[PDB]
Amino acid sequence: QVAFPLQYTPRKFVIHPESNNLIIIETDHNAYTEATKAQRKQQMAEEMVEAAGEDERELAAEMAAAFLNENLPESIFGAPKAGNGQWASVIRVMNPIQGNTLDLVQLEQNEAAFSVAVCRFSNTGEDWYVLVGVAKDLILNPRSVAGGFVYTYKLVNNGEKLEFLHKTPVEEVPAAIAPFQGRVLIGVGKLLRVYDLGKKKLLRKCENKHIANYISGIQTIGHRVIVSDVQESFIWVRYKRNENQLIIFADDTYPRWVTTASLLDYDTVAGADKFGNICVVRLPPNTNDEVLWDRGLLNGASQKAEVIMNYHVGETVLSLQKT
Amino acid sequence: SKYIGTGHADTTKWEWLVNQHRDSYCSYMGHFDLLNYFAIAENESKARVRFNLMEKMLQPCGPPA
Amino acid sequence: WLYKLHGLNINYNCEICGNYTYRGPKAFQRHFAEWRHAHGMRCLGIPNTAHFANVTQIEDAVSLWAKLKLQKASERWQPDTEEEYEDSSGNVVNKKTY
Amino acid sequence: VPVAAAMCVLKTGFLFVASEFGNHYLYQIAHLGEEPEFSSAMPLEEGDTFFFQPRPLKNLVLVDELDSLSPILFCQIADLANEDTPQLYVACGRGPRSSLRVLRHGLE
Amino acid sequence: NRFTVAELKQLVARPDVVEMHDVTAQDPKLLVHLKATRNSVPVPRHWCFKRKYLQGKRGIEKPPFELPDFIKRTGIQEMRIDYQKLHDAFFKWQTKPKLTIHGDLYYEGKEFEDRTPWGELEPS
Amino acid sequence: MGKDYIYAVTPLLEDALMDRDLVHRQTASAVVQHMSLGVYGFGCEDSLNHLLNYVWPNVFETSPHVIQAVMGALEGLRVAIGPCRMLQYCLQGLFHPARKVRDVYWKIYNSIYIGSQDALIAHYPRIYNDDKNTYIRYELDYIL
Amino acid sequence: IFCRKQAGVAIGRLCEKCDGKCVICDSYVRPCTLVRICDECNYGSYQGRCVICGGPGVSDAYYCKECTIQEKDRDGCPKIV
RNA sequence: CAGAUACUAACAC
RNA sequence: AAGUGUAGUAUCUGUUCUUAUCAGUUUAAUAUCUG
Ligand SMILES: [Zn+2]
Ligand SMILES: [Zn+2]
Ligand SMILES: [Zn+2]
Repeated sequence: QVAFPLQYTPRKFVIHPESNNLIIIETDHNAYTEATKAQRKQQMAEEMVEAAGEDERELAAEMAAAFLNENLPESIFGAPKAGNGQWASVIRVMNPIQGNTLDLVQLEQNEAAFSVAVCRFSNTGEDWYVLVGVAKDLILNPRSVAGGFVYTYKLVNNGEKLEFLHKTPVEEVPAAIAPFQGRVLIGVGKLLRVYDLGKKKLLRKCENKHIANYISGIQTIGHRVIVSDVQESFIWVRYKRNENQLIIFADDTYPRWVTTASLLDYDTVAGADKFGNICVVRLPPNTNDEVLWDRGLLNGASQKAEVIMNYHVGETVLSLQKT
Repeated sequence: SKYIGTGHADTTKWEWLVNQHRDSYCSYMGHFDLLNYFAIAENESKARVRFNLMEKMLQPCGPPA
Repeated sequence: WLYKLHGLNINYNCEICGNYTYRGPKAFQRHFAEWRHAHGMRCLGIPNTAHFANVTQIEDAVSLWAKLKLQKASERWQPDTEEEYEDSSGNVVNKKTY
Repeated sequence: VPVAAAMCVLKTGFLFVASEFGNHYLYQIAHLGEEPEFSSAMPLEEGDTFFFQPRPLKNLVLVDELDSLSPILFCQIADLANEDTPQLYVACGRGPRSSLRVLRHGLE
Repeated sequence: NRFTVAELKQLVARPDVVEMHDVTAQDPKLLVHLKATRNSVPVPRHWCFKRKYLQGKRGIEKPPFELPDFIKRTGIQEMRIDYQKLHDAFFKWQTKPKLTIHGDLYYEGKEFEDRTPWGELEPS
Repeated sequence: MGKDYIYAVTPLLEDALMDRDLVHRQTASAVVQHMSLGVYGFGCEDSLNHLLNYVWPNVFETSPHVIQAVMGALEGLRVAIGPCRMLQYCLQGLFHPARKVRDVYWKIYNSIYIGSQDALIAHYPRIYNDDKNTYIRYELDYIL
Repeated sequence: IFCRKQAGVAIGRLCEKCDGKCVICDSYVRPCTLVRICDECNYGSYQGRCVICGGPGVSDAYYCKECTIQEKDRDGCPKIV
C-alpha cells in the first residue's frame, strides 16, 4: 500500500471518468474548519494578552506571538475537538497515481458533506458536474438538523478544478446522490427526488414520499432505482418517463440496517448492514415493475423481494463491489 | 421470569423499551465493529464511546411514567 | 342462554346508519361494510373504506375523513405546483407559469 | 502518540501501541522521563488545573509501524494506473490520520 | 379514561389499522403503532371467537390427501421395487409446491376462500 | 438429510395443520420442530415460513400436549427461520387488549428473547419518542 | 423440576434404564454435548447417581444434538429433583 | 356436573 | 384372552336460568358474581 494523507474522515469518493481523478468528500463531527481554527486561535491570543494589566503584558504578548506561530501537526497531536454538533468538511480532487491535491474546497463551519456524485446532465451534454450533499448544523444524538444543501460545481480543466456553480437548499440531509438518465436522483431524508440542473438551483422534476425512514443510499439500472432505507432495507422504485412518476413496486420482508449496496444483476442486490451481515435479495420471477383502497402487503409494497443469501461476516461492511 | 429481559402481560411500553436500550448498549459494547462505527461517526475515542454508553445504561429512556 | 351468548342484551347505535340499532357485537361489526352504512357514506360524500369501520358518529366520520383527505394529498405528488421550472435567467416558476 | 486501544511495555524497553484506528507502532523507550512533574500534594485552587506543553517525541523513538487499514470507509477496485490489474482504492483512517491508500496485489 | 374509537382514529397515522377493541388496551397508541409496522403479522382472527380453532370445520366431506405429482408418477399409489425411479422421483423430479409468503396466516375459511441472473450455476 | 425431503412432506404437514383433530395438529407441530432443527443452515426457509403460517394459528390452543408441541415447533423455527421472523409474528399480540393474547405472546417472546437476545437488537421495530420519554435508538441511525 | 444451578466440573451420569436418553427431552437420538452438574448434585451420597432418576449411574449423560443447537445445555444443572 | 366412548405422553409397571 | 396404573385432552349423552332501570365487582367485549 501506498498512503495519501487526508485532513478529515473520508466519507465517500467517486472517480471522474475522463481523467481518473478522485473527488473525495471528507467530514468530521466534533471538528473545526481551518477558518474557524484560525479565528479561535486569534481570539485565544487576544484574550491571553488582555489577561495581563502590568508590564507582564510584554511577556503575555511574547507568549501570544509564540502561540500564534506554534503549529503542532494534527496527525501527531490530534485535531482539536470542537463541541457537539460542530462539523468540518472538505471536497478534495486528488490524482490517484501520486496523491497530489489538484483542488481543495473547504465548506463552511457546521456544514458536513454526506454524499457526492459526478455526472453529465442531458440539458448541457458535455460538461461534468460534481454535486455534493451537505447537512447544516446536524446534531447526532438526539437527531436534529437545520436542513441541508446540494452544492453544484462544474469540474473543469480536464477534471482538475471545481468551479462553484450554485448552492441549492433542501429540508433534510441529502444523504444519497445518484446520476440517473441524464438528471440526478437525490435522497433528501425520507424523500426521493429527481433533480434537473437549471441555472440558479437544481430543479425538482419528480418526487416520491413513501420511503419509510431516512434514505441511506441509491443505486440504479435502466428505469429501476434501488433505495437503501436506514432500517427498512431495500425498496425497488421504477421511474416512469411519460407519467413523470416514481412508483414503489417491491420491498424486503426484513428490517436491515443497510450500510452499503451492490447491484449484482437487473433483479438482484447485495446488501451489507451495521450488524456485520451480508445478504443477497432478489426479485422473484414475474415481478411486475410496470405499475385509500390500496393497502399493499404487511404495511409494505404489494410484491416482495426474496432473501437468497444471508451471512454474518463478523465485521461491519461499508463497501461491496462486483469485480 | 428469572431471566432479566423477559416480559409478561403487564409489561409497559417504558419497561420494554428500557430493555431494548440496555440490551442495545450491551450489544454495542461487545460488537467491536459496531463500536468502531459509532466512534468514527461521532469523531470520538472508543474509550469515551464506551463510557458514554455505560452512562446511558442508568436511565436510557428518561424517567418511568 | 343463546340470547346472552350472542350478546343480544347489548344494543349499539350508528348515526351514519340513520340511528339503526343492530343489537349485536357481530351484527354491528359486519354492518360497516354493508348497504345502510354505505348509503350514509354516500349521503355524507365519504368513501366506505376500512378507515371508517367502527366509526358511528357523523361529526367524527366527517372530521376523520377531512384528516385522511389532507394526509393523502400531502402524501401524493402534485407536478402542477411541485415541479420546478426556470422562466429565464434562473427565475424559478411553477408548471402552470411555465 | 496516536490514541491507543492498548499500550504494552515490553521488558526489553519497547512500548507497543495498538492504535484505536490506523497503523500500530513499536517505540523504543529511550528514556524513562526540565518537564514539570504534577502531584496530588500540590495546592490547587477551585476549578483550576495543572497545565503542560505538548511537544515532539522525547522519551520514545519510533522503530516499527504496522500498516493497518482500519477503518475502511469507502473502497473502489479500478485500474486507474493503466497496469492491466486493478488497484483497490481505499479511503481509510479517521480524523487527521485519514488517508487514501492504493492497494496492489504483490510484494513491495 | 380510555380514548373513544373515534378519538384514537384521529390520533394515529393509520386509522384503518384501528379496531374496536384497541381502545381497551393498556397502551392503545403503542398497539396501533406496532400493528402499522412493516412486515409485522396480525394476531390470529379467532382469538375472540367462542368456538375453538378449526372446530367449526365439520359436516363437509373432503377427498383424501393429493400426492405430489413426482410421487404420484412413481406409481406407488397403484402398488398399494423400481428403486432407481424411486430415487429419481426425489432427486430429479421433485418440484417445489406453492409455498405461502411470510405473514399470510391460515384460518377456517382460508382453504375454501442484460437480464441474465448473476452467479448462476453452469448447466450439467 | 431432511433438506432432500422437506418439500415432499410440506403439503402433508400443511394438510395435518389444517385438520380439525388436535392430535394431527399436535403431531404435525412435532414434525415441524424436528425438521426445522435438522435443516438449520441449509436454505429451506421458504418451506418453514409457509409451515409457520399453519402452526402459528395454534398458539391459542389450551390442550397441554398440543400447546407444548406448538411451543416446541416455534423454538425449532426460531433457529431455522431466525429470531427476526419469530419477533415479527409476536409484535402485534404483545400489547393486544386481551390478556389471553398477551399471556401467550409474552411466553413466545420470552422464549425468543432467552434464545436470541443479541440477534433481536437488529430486529426491534422503531418506537417513536414520547413527550417525556426518548425511545429512538439514535446511534443505529448514524450514517458513515 | 430441574436444579438449574450453575453447572460445575462434575459430569452427569445415567443408570442402565435411562441410558441413551437426553436429560432434557428423552430423545434416544444423537447424544452430543456431555452433561455437567452442580457440585451439590455430585456431593457425598449423590456421587455417580443418575441425572434423570437418581439410580446407580453407569454411563455419561448427554444433551442431544437438538438440545445443543437450541443452547438448552446452557440452562444449568439438569438433575431432576 | 355425572356417565359412556375415543385419544395423547418412544408415560410407567 | 397382550393386562393394569399415573398425568392430561377430545367427543355424543342427560342439565345449560326473560330483567325492571341503574350502580359495583369483573372482562378485550359480553357473560358471571353482589346491591
Ligand atoms: Zn352505520
Ligand atoms: Zn435412571
Ligand atoms: Zn434433547
